[PDB]
Amino acid sequence: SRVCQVTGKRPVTGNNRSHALNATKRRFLPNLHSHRFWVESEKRFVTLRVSAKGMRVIDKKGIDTVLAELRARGEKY
Amino acid sequence: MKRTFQPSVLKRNRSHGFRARMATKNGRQVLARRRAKGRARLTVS
Amino acid sequence: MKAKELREKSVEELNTELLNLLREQFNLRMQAASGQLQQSHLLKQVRRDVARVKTLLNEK
Amino acid sequence: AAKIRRDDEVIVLTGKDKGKRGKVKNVLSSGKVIVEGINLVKKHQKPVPALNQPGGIVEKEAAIQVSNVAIFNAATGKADRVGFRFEDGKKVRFFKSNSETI
Amino acid sequence: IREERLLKVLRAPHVSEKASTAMEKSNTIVLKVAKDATKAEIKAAVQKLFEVEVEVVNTLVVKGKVKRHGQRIGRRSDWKKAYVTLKEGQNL
RNA sequence: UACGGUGCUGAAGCAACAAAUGCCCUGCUUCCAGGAAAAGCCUCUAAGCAUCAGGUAACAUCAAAUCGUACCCCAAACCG
RNA sequence: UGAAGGUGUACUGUGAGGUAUGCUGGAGGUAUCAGAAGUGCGAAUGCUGACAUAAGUAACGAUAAAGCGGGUGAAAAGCCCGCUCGCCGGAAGACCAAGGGUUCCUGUCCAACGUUAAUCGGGGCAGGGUGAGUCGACCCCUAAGGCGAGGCCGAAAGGCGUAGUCGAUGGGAAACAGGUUAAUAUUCCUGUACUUGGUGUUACUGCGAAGGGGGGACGGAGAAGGCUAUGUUGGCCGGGCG
RNA sequence: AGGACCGAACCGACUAAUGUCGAAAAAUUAGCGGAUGACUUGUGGCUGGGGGUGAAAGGCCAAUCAAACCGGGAGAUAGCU
RNA sequence: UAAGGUGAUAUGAACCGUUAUAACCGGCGAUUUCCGAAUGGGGAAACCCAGUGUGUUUCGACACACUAUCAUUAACUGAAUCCAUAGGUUAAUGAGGCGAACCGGGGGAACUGAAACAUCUAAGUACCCCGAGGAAAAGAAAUCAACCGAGAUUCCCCCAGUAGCGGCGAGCGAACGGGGAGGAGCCCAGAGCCUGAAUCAGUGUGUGUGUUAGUGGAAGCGUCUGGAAAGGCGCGCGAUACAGGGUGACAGCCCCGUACACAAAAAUGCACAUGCUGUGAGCUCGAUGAGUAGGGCGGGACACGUGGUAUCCUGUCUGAAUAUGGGGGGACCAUCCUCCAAGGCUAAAUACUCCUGACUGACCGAUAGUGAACCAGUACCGUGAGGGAAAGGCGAAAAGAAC
Ligand SMILES: [Mg+2]
Ligand SMILES: [Mg+2]
Ligand SMILES: [Mg+2]
Ligand SMILES: [Mg+2]
Ligand SMILES: [Mg+2]
Ligand SMILES: [Mg+2]
Ligand SMILES: [Mg+2]
Ligand SMILES: [Mg+2]
Ligand SMILES: [Mg+2]
Ligand SMILES: [Mg+2]
Ligand SMILES: [Mg+2]
Ligand SMILES: [Mg+2]
Ligand SMILES: [Mg+2]
Ligand SMILES: [Mg+2]
Ligand SMILES: [Mg+2]
Ligand SMILES: [Mg+2]
Ligand SMILES: [Mg+2]
Ligand SMILES: [Mg+2]
Ligand SMILES: [Mg+2]
Ligand SMILES: [Mg+2]
Ligand SMILES: [Mg+2]
Ligand SMILES: [Mg+2]
Ligand SMILES: [Mg+2]
Ligand SMILES: [Mg+2]
Ligand SMILES: [Mg+2]
Ligand SMILES: [Mg+2]
Ligand SMILES: [Mg+2]
Ligand SMILES: [Mg+2]
Ligand SMILES: [Mg+2]
Ligand SMILES: [Mg+2]
Ligand SMILES: [Mg+2]
Ligand SMILES: [Mg+2]
Ligand SMILES: [Mg+2]
Ligand SMILES: [Mg+2]
Ligand SMILES: [Mg+2]
Ligand SMILES: [Mg+2]
Ligand SMILES: [Mg+2]
Ligand SMILES: [Mg+2]
Ligand SMILES: [Mg+2]
Ligand SMILES: [Mg+2]
Ligand SMILES: [Mg+2]
Ligand SMILES: [Mg+2]
Ligand SMILES: [Mg+2]
Ligand SMILES: [Mg+2]
Ligand SMILES: [Mg+2]
Ligand SMILES: [Mg+2]
Ligand SMILES: [Mg+2]
Ligand SMILES: [Mg+2]
Ligand SMILES: [Mg+2]
Ligand SMILES: [Mg+2]
Ligand SMILES: [Mg+2]
Ligand SMILES: [Mg+2]
Ligand SMILES: [Mg+2]
Ligand SMILES: [Mg+2]
Ligand SMILES: [Mg+2]
Ligand SMILES: [Mg+2]
Ligand SMILES: [Mg+2]
Ligand SMILES: [Mg+2]
Ligand SMILES: [Mg+2]
Ligand SMILES: [Mg+2]
Ligand SMILES: [Mg+2]
Ligand SMILES: [Mg+2]
Ligand SMILES: [Mg+2]
Ligand SMILES: [Mg+2]
Ligand SMILES: [Mg+2]
Ligand SMILES: [Mg+2]
Ligand SMILES: [Mg+2]
Ligand SMILES: [Mg+2]
Ligand SMILES: [Mg+2]
Ligand SMILES: [Mg+2]
Ligand SMILES: [Mg+2]
Ligand SMILES: [Mg+2]
Ligand SMILES: [Mg+2]
Ligand SMILES: [Mg+2]
Ligand SMILES: [Mg+2]
Ligand SMILES: [Mg+2]
Ligand SMILES: [Mg+2]
Ligand SMILES: [Mg+2]
Ligand SMILES: [Mg+2]
Ligand SMILES: [Mg+2]
Ligand SMILES: [Mg+2]
Ligand SMILES: [Mg+2]
Ligand SMILES: [Mg+2]
Ligand SMILES: [Mg+2]
Ligand SMILES: [Mg+2]
Ligand SMILES: [Mg+2]
Ligand SMILES: [Mg+2]
Ligand SMILES: [Mg+2]
Ligand SMILES: [Mg+2]
Ligand SMILES: [Mg+2]
Ligand SMILES: [Mg+2]
Ligand SMILES: [Mg+2]
Ligand SMILES: [Mg+2]
Ligand SMILES: [Mg+2]
Ligand SMILES: [Mg+2]
Ligand SMILES: [Mg+2]
Ligand SMILES: [Mg+2]
Ligand SMILES: [Mg+2]
Ligand SMILES: [Mg+2]
Ligand SMILES: [Mg+2]
Ligand SMILES: [Mg+2]
Ligand SMILES: [Mg+2]
Ligand SMILES: [Mg+2]
Ligand SMILES: [Mg+2]
Ligand SMILES: [Mg+2]
Ligand SMILES: [Mg+2]
Ligand SMILES: [Mg+2]
Ligand SMILES: [Mg+2]
Ligand SMILES: [Mg+2]
Ligand SMILES: [Mg+2]
Ligand SMILES: [Mg+2]
Ligand SMILES: [Mg+2]
Ligand SMILES: [Mg+2]
Ligand SMILES: [Mg+2]
Ligand SMILES: [Mg+2]
Ligand SMILES: [Mg+2]
Ligand SMILES: [Mg+2]
Ligand SMILES: [Mg+2]
Ligand SMILES: [Mg+2]
Ligand SMILES: [Mg+2]
Ligand SMILES: [Mg+2]
Ligand SMILES: [Mg+2]
Ligand SMILES: [Mg+2]
Ligand SMILES: [Mg+2]
Ligand SMILES: [Mg+2]
Ligand SMILES: [Mg+2]
Ligand SMILES: [Mg+2]
Ligand SMILES: [Mg+2]
Ligand SMILES: [Mg+2]
Ligand SMILES: [Mg+2]
Ligand SMILES: [Mg+2]
Ligand SMILES: [Mg+2]
Ligand SMILES: [Mg+2]
Ligand SMILES: [Mg+2]
Ligand SMILES: [Mg+2]
Ligand SMILES: [Mg+2]
Ligand SMILES: [Mg+2]
Ligand SMILES: [Mg+2]
Ligand SMILES: [Mg+2]
Ligand SMILES: [Mg+2]
Ligand SMILES: [Mg+2]
Ligand SMILES: [Mg+2]
Ligand SMILES: [Mg+2]
Ligand SMILES: [Mg+2]
Ligand SMILES: [Mg+2]
Ligand SMILES: [Mg+2]
Ligand SMILES: [Mg+2]
Ligand SMILES: [Mg+2]
Ligand SMILES: [Mg+2]
Ligand SMILES: [Mg+2]
Ligand SMILES: [Mg+2]
Ligand SMILES: [Mg+2]
Ligand SMILES: [Mg+2]
Ligand SMILES: [Mg+2]
Ligand SMILES: [Mg+2]
Ligand SMILES: [Mg+2]
Ligand SMILES: [Mg+2]
Ligand SMILES: [Mg+2]
Ligand SMILES: [Mg+2]
Ligand SMILES: [Mg+2]
Ligand SMILES: [Mg+2]
Ligand SMILES: [Mg+2]
Ligand SMILES: [Mg+2]
Ligand SMILES: [Mg+2]
Ligand SMILES: [Mg+2]
Ligand SMILES: [Mg+2]
Ligand SMILES: [Mg+2]
Ligand SMILES: [Mg+2]
Ligand SMILES: [Mg+2]
Ligand SMILES: [Mg+2]
Ligand SMILES: [Mg+2]
Ligand SMILES: [Mg+2]
Ligand SMILES: [Mg+2]
Ligand SMILES: [Mg+2]
Ligand SMILES: [Mg+2]
Ligand SMILES: [Mg+2]
Ligand SMILES: [Mg+2]
Ligand SMILES: [Mg+2]
Ligand SMILES: [Mg+2]
Ligand SMILES: [Mg+2]
Ligand SMILES: [Mg+2]
Ligand SMILES: [Mg+2]
Ligand SMILES: [Mg+2]
Ligand SMILES: [Mg+2]
Ligand SMILES: [Mg+2]
Ligand SMILES: [Mg+2]
Ligand SMILES: [Mg+2]
Ligand SMILES: [Mg+2]
Ligand SMILES: [Mg+2]
Ligand SMILES: [Mg+2]
Ligand SMILES: [Mg+2]
Ligand SMILES: [Mg+2]
Ligand SMILES: [Mg+2]
Ligand SMILES: [Mg+2]
Ligand SMILES: [Mg+2]
Ligand SMILES: [Mg+2]
Ligand SMILES: [Mg+2]
Ligand SMILES: [Mg+2]
Ligand SMILES: [Mg+2]
Ligand SMILES: [Mg+2]
Ligand SMILES: [Mg+2]
Ligand SMILES: [Mg+2]
Ligand SMILES: [Mg+2]
Ligand SMILES: [Mg+2]
Ligand SMILES: [Mg+2]
Ligand SMILES: [Mg+2]
Ligand SMILES: [Mg+2]
Ligand SMILES: [Mg+2]
Ligand SMILES: [Mg+2]
Ligand SMILES: [Mg+2]
Ligand SMILES: [Mg+2]
Ligand SMILES: [Mg+2]
Ligand SMILES: [Mg+2]
Ligand SMILES: [Mg+2]
Ligand SMILES: [Mg+2]
Ligand SMILES: [Mg+2]
Ligand SMILES: [Mg+2]
Ligand SMILES: [Mg+2]
Ligand SMILES: [Mg+2]
Ligand SMILES: [Mg+2]
Ligand SMILES: [Mg+2]
Ligand SMILES: [Mg+2]
Ligand SMILES: [Mg+2]
Ligand SMILES: [Mg+2]
Ligand SMILES: [Mg+2]
Ligand SMILES: [Mg+2]
Ligand SMILES: [Mg+2]
Ligand SMILES: [Mg+2]
Ligand SMILES: [Mg+2]
Ligand SMILES: [Mg+2]
Ligand SMILES: [Mg+2]
Ligand SMILES: [Mg+2]
Ligand SMILES: [Mg+2]
Ligand SMILES: [Mg+2]
Ligand SMILES: [Mg+2]
Ligand SMILES: [Mg+2]
Ligand SMILES: [Mg+2]
Ligand SMILES: [Mg+2]
Ligand SMILES: [Mg+2]
Ligand SMILES: [Mg+2]
Ligand SMILES: [Mg+2]
Ligand SMILES: [Mg+2]
Ligand SMILES: [Mg+2]
Ligand SMILES: [Mg+2]
Ligand SMILES: [Mg+2]
Ligand SMILES: [Mg+2]
Ligand SMILES: [Mg+2]
Ligand SMILES: [Mg+2]
Ligand SMILES: [Mg+2]
Ligand SMILES: [Mg+2]
Ligand SMILES: [Mg+2]
Ligand SMILES: [Mg+2]
Ligand SMILES: [Mg+2]
Ligand SMILES: [Mg+2]
Ligand SMILES: [Mg+2]
Ligand SMILES: [Mg+2]
Ligand SMILES: [Mg+2]
Ligand SMILES: [Mg+2]
Ligand SMILES: [Mg+2]
Ligand SMILES: [Mg+2]
Ligand SMILES: [Mg+2]
Ligand SMILES: [Mg+2]
Ligand SMILES: [Mg+2]
Ligand SMILES: [Mg+2]
Ligand SMILES: [Mg+2]
Ligand SMILES: [Mg+2]
Ligand SMILES: [Mg+2]
Ligand SMILES: [Mg+2]
Ligand SMILES: [Mg+2]
Ligand SMILES: [Mg+2]
Ligand SMILES: [Mg+2]
Ligand SMILES: [Mg+2]
Ligand SMILES: [Mg+2]
Ligand SMILES: [Mg+2]
Ligand SMILES: [Mg+2]
Ligand SMILES: [Mg+2]
Ligand SMILES: [Mg+2]
Ligand SMILES: [Mg+2]
Ligand SMILES: [Mg+2]
Ligand SMILES: [Mg+2]
Ligand SMILES: [Mg+2]
Ligand SMILES: [Mg+2]
Ligand SMILES: [Mg+2]
Ligand SMILES: [Mg+2]
Ligand SMILES: [Mg+2]
Ligand SMILES: [Mg+2]
Ligand SMILES: [Mg+2]
Ligand SMILES: [Mg+2]
Ligand SMILES: [Mg+2]
Ligand SMILES: [Mg+2]
Ligand SMILES: [Mg+2]
Ligand SMILES: [Mg+2]
Ligand SMILES: [Mg+2]
Ligand SMILES: [Mg+2]
Ligand SMILES: [Mg+2]
Ligand SMILES: [Mg+2]
Ligand SMILES: [Mg+2]
Ligand SMILES: [Mg+2]
Ligand SMILES: [Mg+2]
Ligand SMILES: [Mg+2]
Ligand SMILES: [Mg+2]
Ligand SMILES: [Mg+2]
Ligand SMILES: [Mg+2]
Ligand SMILES: [Mg+2]
Ligand SMILES: [Mg+2]
Ligand SMILES: [Mg+2]
Ligand SMILES: [Mg+2]
Ligand SMILES: [Mg+2]
Ligand SMILES: [Mg+2]
Ligand SMILES: [Mg+2]
Ligand SMILES: [Mg+2]
Ligand SMILES: [Mg+2]
Ligand SMILES: [Mg+2]
Ligand SMILES: [Mg+2]
Ligand SMILES: [Mg+2]
Ligand SMILES: [Mg+2]
Ligand SMILES: [Mg+2]
Ligand SMILES: [Mg+2]
Ligand SMILES: [Mg+2]
Ligand SMILES: [Mg+2]
Ligand SMILES: [Mg+2]
Ligand SMILES: [Mg+2]
Ligand SMILES: [Mg+2]
Ligand SMILES: [Mg+2]
Ligand SMILES: [Mg+2]
Ligand SMILES: [Mg+2]
Ligand SMILES: [Mg+2]
Ligand SMILES: [Mg+2]
């Protein structure tokens, strides 16, 4: 499903409002991309489905620090 | 003269049987309902 | 009878089961259907006496 | 803890046979005794083909309610209530007024 | 060879005309058996309990009749009968 | 003879001709619109096995369980 | 020493009503003054049950057709038996699959069911009846398709689908003739057979797959030959002499 | 050879009469069209409701169709009877 | 407990018992076919087909156990590759499903109202989905007050149909503050001396209780009417028992109960001494939660429809200061006041009743009351989902009518 592995951002619902304030239901999807991260800890590439924010979290922290948080929840990568 | 009910026990059970109801979540709710109502014939079987 | 049967050997208590089954139950079951049997109460008390034995030999 | 029971001389308190006495033949689960020589009902017994076939009217002894009878004292000479007490280890019955054991 | 259980197979000897005509002329015995009861288990039972030489057992399942009792309908139990042929050494 | 039938025998028991929409024919000729699959079956070897187990044949022998089997079935028994 | 209810009668109030009492009924009823309402029915093509009307009217379900004698019975157009007659006969006959699920057969019973009567019945009530190595199912294999470990995808539910596993309407081993029951028979019986396995025995020898190859294994139409089921006519055998 | 011809089975349904509280909620009787093909039929699949399917009539989707059926929102709403 | 029993229609038959292993009734046990999450594989549920390992076997074959999937954990054995890693086995252990309402979250209508209708309403309602638990959720202030002070949450009553919001229409609708119910707090983001101590929880046992069997339990007679007396009539008597029910008509005293007094071999709901596998009291140095707060864009939640809109939530793009610091006080600013976000865990008051008891009705009394007083979710209807009836009373006693 369209869920970021890092942040847990998933598709939220909301209205899409017109000029005459016609409320029509929609979905905000997150900006997901399958990306390959080089884990220097064990010398390999790890493919994760992350949001564009996710990438910034992985860049702010360490990929290994993020994988530590991922492995604690009981996920795969 | 060629009426709507043209019986066939295979078709009957494949379409409406216990296992056919057990296969699907909606079908399991049918059984759940008939049990809740308290029917003798839970499915045609 | 349960109190008397409770004090018996594990191998020896089978012989009573096999005796209760061999004749008595089978014999009366075959004799009842043929119309030769007058005493119908015997069919029950044997069936209970089996249950008794089979319960008593469930010692492990 | 039944007050009226099998081998017991009773007297009738109510009914067409008020004041008559007799022994109980068998108390029933519904709460009714069959006392001998009390409710004589004249049944028309139909001659059933199988077994005996007499073909005649018979005076059967019908049931009566337990509460309509009371155990006879054989001392005061009248009906009397029944109690319960523990004389020795076992439980036993007794007469109310003139406390004697049965 | 399957002791104790063999005793529970044979229920009763069957009484009928067809049952009678197959006593003398065909040398068989008809009898009501357990709803389980395989041809081997019937044969093996007759071989020990009745103690006679069995040629072969033919078996069939009789369906219960739908009877009445005023209002509430009721079906009888599906019993199973066994035509057991015997050898030349026969009796009952 | 129970006027139901029960139980004994029992002769000839051949030839020609005609003939299918059946069978040979899952064949043959032909046409194109070019006409399932997969096991059983037969065969060849790998990983192995090598007096062996395994195959082959032949005289055996033991087996072949379970369920359906009544009756209607172009109909008074199914669908109306 | 007879309540409510039912049903009559007699008084009584301006009305909704009230009072008394006869019969039926066979056990509950309730003054007064207060309180609370599922509080009053003729209509709603109202809703349920009962009963009328049309009316002893239409109809009794193919125009294939009956007739008579005897039987049984309380009773016979209808049932049983007999003799004629008629009708179907590529069916209105005989086997099955599907679908029914005891309707089959015997004995007994006609209240209801049967568009009439009914002794008869697919009706009631008992009892009886379905016998398989070879027929079919189950089983080995697959089509369409279904399910689907992981997997990919999807807010959740779940969708798709791979290795697999199901799925016949298709492919894969073998039994026939006769006799038999009131009711089963390729199943019972008699006479002849056959097919796959295990476990032996033996002489003889390379066996062995989740693998390779072969086979299974295939359309329409047409034509022709050879046959057979089957028929017809002779002969033959038993009876017949109008 | 043939979406060839005549014509039974089979599939159909042009005309007429009967029937119209029917024998039958679409039939019967007499004629009628196709009948080796775009044929017909058995068995089993698949397609689902703004959806399917449709040699297209708004046809058909269980005697129901310009939006099936069953349950629910639900005692919708009714300036109307 | 006990003199009667072998459930009902419902006889009858044949037999148990009768001072107690008959029956009965309770606590723990045993047995517990097949289907069903179904779990060895399959499957038209209640059927079909195995594998494996033990025992037996007289050729024929038996018997018992195990073998589903996933989620962690462990040993492992391990590809493309040098070490690995994916993988593949094995085995522990958990889960799976069902269930009336109540609870939290993920999604989420329309009819309708606005006398039309599109913002709005209906309404975060119906419904669908996920996770629960005995309750759930919330919760110890980056709260809200107004120079006064309150002190976590929750629920009830006011404030108030007020302030506001609003095609300023229809409608929606607070808070502050006050009165009540109930009250309670902690832990993490760690270094000294000193030490297992106060806290949760073992497991206990062992008292107190309760619950699941039970025991005793008072005192009325005579006449009259009648089929029958409990009735009338006249005299008694018990009452911590005149609740209620039965009994041939209306019973304090005939019977079952009732008040009351008493019970447990046993398995449980409880209520604190307390030996303890096991777990840190105190104490001070501090640290004190970054893709976060905030911002732009788009939505949503706040009574508050972007409005002059604070606050909260975020899909998207961005980005501080981090106690000399930061948040809020309804645009915003500056002074004062107040709190300390970016991590957790918490009883009670609160909601509900499929279910077990007791007790109560100015509730119904068979067209009512449940659809169902009765063998009813039955018959019957429908391919199916689903729909869904009708049908109570002889009598005190069958004495149910022999002939
Ligand atoms: Mg809207
Ligand atoms: Mg039908
Ligand atoms: Mg069919
Ligand atoms: Mg179907
Ligand atoms: Mg008296
Ligand atoms: Mg009597
Ligand atoms: Mg005692
Ligand atoms: Mg043979
Ligand atoms: Mg045979
Ligand atoms: Mg068979
Ligand atoms: Mg049958
Ligand atoms: Mg049955
Ligand atoms: Mg029977
Ligand atoms: Mg039964
Ligand atoms: Mg000869
Ligand atoms: Mg000859
Ligand atoms: Mg010729
Ligand atoms: Mg020829
Ligand atoms: Mg030919
Ligand atoms: Mg032909
Ligand atoms: Mg032919
Ligand atoms: Mg051919
Ligand atoms: Mg050798
Ligand atoms: Mg060998
Ligand atoms: Mg031989
Ligand atoms: Mg042989
Ligand atoms: Mg043999
Ligand atoms: Mg076999
Ligand atoms: Mg047949
Ligand atoms: Mg036929
Ligand atoms: Mg025919
Ligand atoms: Mg035919
Ligand atoms: Mg026919
Ligand atoms: Mg029919
Ligand atoms: Mg119909
Ligand atoms: Mg009088
Ligand atoms: Mg008087
Ligand atoms: Mg009244
Ligand atoms: Mg009156
Ligand atoms: Mg009246
Ligand atoms: Mg009258
Ligand atoms: Mg009067
Ligand atoms: Mg009278
Ligand atoms: Mg009365
Ligand atoms: Mg009364
Ligand atoms: Mg009053
Ligand atoms: Mg008044
Ligand atoms: Mg009044
Ligand atoms: Mg009214
Ligand atoms: Mg009116
Ligand atoms: Mg009226
Ligand atoms: Mg009027
Ligand atoms: Mg009016
Ligand atoms: Mg009306
Ligand atoms: Mg009216
Ligand atoms: Mg007229
Ligand atoms: Mg006329
Ligand atoms: Mg006329
Ligand atoms: Mg006429
Ligand atoms: Mg007519
Ligand atoms: Mg006519
Ligand atoms: Mg006729
Ligand atoms: Mg006609
Ligand atoms: Mg005809
Ligand atoms: Mg005629
Ligand atoms: Mg005639
Ligand atoms: Mg005649
Ligand atoms: Mg005659
Ligand atoms: Mg005559
Ligand atoms: Mg006569
Ligand atoms: Mg006669
Ligand atoms: Mg006469
Ligand atoms: Mg008559
Ligand atoms: Mg005649
Ligand atoms: Mg006639
Ligand atoms: Mg006839
Ligand atoms: Mg005739
Ligand atoms: Mg003719
Ligand atoms: Mg012909
Ligand atoms: Mg026939
Ligand atoms: Mg036949
Ligand atoms: Mg056949
Ligand atoms: Mg057949
Ligand atoms: Mg039928
Ligand atoms: Mg059949
Ligand atoms: Mg019948
Ligand atoms: Mg006869
Ligand atoms: Mg007869
Ligand atoms: Mg008659
Ligand atoms: Mg009658
Ligand atoms: Mg009669
Ligand atoms: Mg009739
Ligand atoms: Mg008649
Ligand atoms: Mg006849
Ligand atoms: Mg008959
Ligand atoms: Mg018949
Ligand atoms: Mg019959
Ligand atoms: Mg019949
Ligand atoms: Mg009857
Ligand atoms: Mg009879
Ligand atoms: Mg009988
Ligand atoms: Mg055979
Ligand atoms: Mg077979
Ligand atoms: Mg044979
Ligand atoms: Mg056959
Ligand atoms: Mg075969
Ligand atoms: Mg099988
Ligand atoms: Mg799955
Ligand atoms: Mg696996
Ligand atoms: Mg999966
Ligand atoms: Mg890909
Ligand atoms: Mg899933
Ligand atoms: Mg799917
Ligand atoms: Mg699907
Ligand atoms: Mg799939
Ligand atoms: Mg594999
Ligand atoms: Mg597949
Ligand atoms: Mg398989
Ligand atoms: Mg398969
Ligand atoms: Mg087939
Ligand atoms: Mg077939
Ligand atoms: Mg086949
Ligand atoms: Mg074959
Ligand atoms: Mg086949
Ligand atoms: Mg064959
Ligand atoms: Mg054959
Ligand atoms: Mg036949
Ligand atoms: Mg034959
Ligand atoms: Mg033979
Ligand atoms: Mg042979
Ligand atoms: Mg052979
Ligand atoms: Mg061998
Ligand atoms: Mg061999
Ligand atoms: Mg040797
Ligand atoms: Mg080789
Ligand atoms: Mg080889
Ligand atoms: Mg091979
Ligand atoms: Mg083929
Ligand atoms: Mg061809
Ligand atoms: Mg063809
Ligand atoms: Mg051609
Ligand atoms: Mg041609
Ligand atoms: Mg020729
Ligand atoms: Mg020629
Ligand atoms: Mg030639
Ligand atoms: Mg020939
Ligand atoms: Mg011919
Ligand atoms: Mg000819
Ligand atoms: Mg001639
Ligand atoms: Mg001659
Ligand atoms: Mg002449
Ligand atoms: Mg043509
Ligand atoms: Mg024709
Ligand atoms: Mg035709
Ligand atoms: Mg046809
Ligand atoms: Mg046609
Ligand atoms: Mg036409
Ligand atoms: Mg037509
Ligand atoms: Mg023509
Ligand atoms: Mg034609
Ligand atoms: Mg033409
Ligand atoms: Mg033509
Ligand atoms: Mg033509
Ligand atoms: Mg052609
Ligand atoms: Mg089909
Ligand atoms: Mg569809
Ligand atoms: Mg569309
Ligand atoms: Mg759609
Ligand atoms: Mg048009
Ligand atoms: Mg619609
Ligand atoms: Mg619509
Ligand atoms: Mg509808
Ligand atoms: Mg309405
Ligand atoms: Mg609404
Ligand atoms: Mg009991
Ligand atoms: Mg009984
Ligand atoms: Mg009795
Ligand atoms: Mg005791
Ligand atoms: Mg003892
Ligand atoms: Mg005992
Ligand atoms: Mg004891
Ligand atoms: Mg006991
Ligand atoms: Mg008991
Ligand atoms: Mg018990
Ligand atoms: Mg118990
Ligand atoms: Mg017990
Ligand atoms: Mg228990
Ligand atoms: Mg149990
Ligand atoms: Mg059980
Ligand atoms: Mg089993
Ligand atoms: Mg199971
Ligand atoms: Mg399953
Ligand atoms: Mg298991
Ligand atoms: Mg497991
Ligand atoms: Mg299984
Ligand atoms: Mg399989
Ligand atoms: Mg399974
Ligand atoms: Mg199958
Ligand atoms: Mg199955
Ligand atoms: Mg094994
Ligand atoms: Mg295991
Ligand atoms: Mg370890
Ligand atoms: Mg490792
Ligand atoms: Mg290693
Ligand atoms: Mg290498
Ligand atoms: Mg390596
Ligand atoms: Mg490696
Ligand atoms: Mg390693
Ligand atoms: Mg692994
Ligand atoms: Mg395991
Ligand atoms: Mg486990
Ligand atoms: Mg759970
Ligand atoms: Mg669960
Ligand atoms: Mg909820
Ligand atoms: Mg919440
Ligand atoms: Mg929510
Ligand atoms: Mg949500
Ligand atoms: Mg709207
Ligand atoms: Mg509107
Ligand atoms: Mg409006
Ligand atoms: Mg309105
Ligand atoms: Mg309006
Ligand atoms: Mg409008
Ligand atoms: Mg509302
Ligand atoms: Mg929402
Ligand atoms: Mg829990
Ligand atoms: Mg609780
Ligand atoms: Mg709990
Ligand atoms: Mg608790
Ligand atoms: Mg909580
Ligand atoms: Mg929380
Ligand atoms: Mg606090
Ligand atoms: Mg704090
Ligand atoms: Mg906090
Ligand atoms: Mg605080
Ligand atoms: Mg604070
Ligand atoms: Mg406040
Ligand atoms: Mg201050
Ligand atoms: Mg406050
Ligand atoms: Mg506060
Ligand atoms: Mg303070
Ligand atoms: Mg104020
Ligand atoms: Mg005010
Ligand atoms: Mg404002
Ligand atoms: Mg505006
Ligand atoms: Mg305006
Ligand atoms: Mg609102
Ligand atoms: Mg609101
Ligand atoms: Mg509102
Ligand atoms: Mg407030
Ligand atoms: Mg406040
Ligand atoms: Mg205060
Ligand atoms: Mg307080
Ligand atoms: Mg505390
Ligand atoms: Mg702390
Ligand atoms: Mg610490
Ligand atoms: Mg304890
Ligand atoms: Mg204790
Ligand atoms: Mg106590
Ligand atoms: Mg008690
Ligand atoms: Mg007592
Ligand atoms: Mg007392
Ligand atoms: Mg008198
Ligand atoms: Mg008198
Ligand atoms: Mg009186
Ligand atoms: Mg008086
Ligand atoms: Mg008095
Ligand atoms: Mg007085
Ligand atoms: Mg006095
Ligand atoms: Mg007094
Ligand atoms: Mg009182
Ligand atoms: Mg009281
Ligand atoms: Mg009291
Ligand atoms: Mg009473
Ligand atoms: Mg009375
Ligand atoms: Mg009374
Ligand atoms: Mg008195
Ligand atoms: Mg008194
Ligand atoms: Mg008295
Ligand atoms: Mg009490
Ligand atoms: Mg006290
Ligand atoms: Mg105690
Ligand atoms: Mg004790
Ligand atoms: Mg204890
Ligand atoms: Mg305990
Ligand atoms: Mg508890
Ligand atoms: Mg902090
Ligand atoms: Mg902080
Ligand atoms: Mg961090
Ligand atoms: Mg700001
Ligand atoms: Mg922000
Ligand atoms: Mg902002
Ligand atoms: Mg802002
Ligand atoms: Mg921007
Ligand atoms: Mg803007
Ligand atoms: Mg905006
Ligand atoms: Mg606006
Ligand atoms: Mg809003
Ligand atoms: Mg907004
Ligand atoms: Mg702005
Ligand atoms: Mg404004
Ligand atoms: Mg505005
Ligand atoms: Mg601010
Ligand atoms: Mg704020
Ligand atoms: Mg810092
Ligand atoms: Mg700093
Ligand atoms: Mg600030
Ligand atoms: Mg903020
Ligand atoms: Mg500020
Ligand atoms: Mg401000
Ligand atoms: Mg504020
Ligand atoms: Mg200052
Ligand atoms: Mg401060
Ligand atoms: Mg602090
Ligand atoms: Mg936040
Ligand atoms: Mg928290
Ligand atoms: Mg908690
Ligand atoms: Mg506490
Ligand atoms: Mg409560
Ligand atoms: Mg309750
Ligand atoms: Mg009431
Ligand atoms: Mg009712
Ligand atoms: Mg009434
Ligand atoms: Mg009625
Ligand atoms: Mg049905
Ligand atoms: Mg009924
Ligand atoms: Mg009545
Ligand atoms: Mg009479």
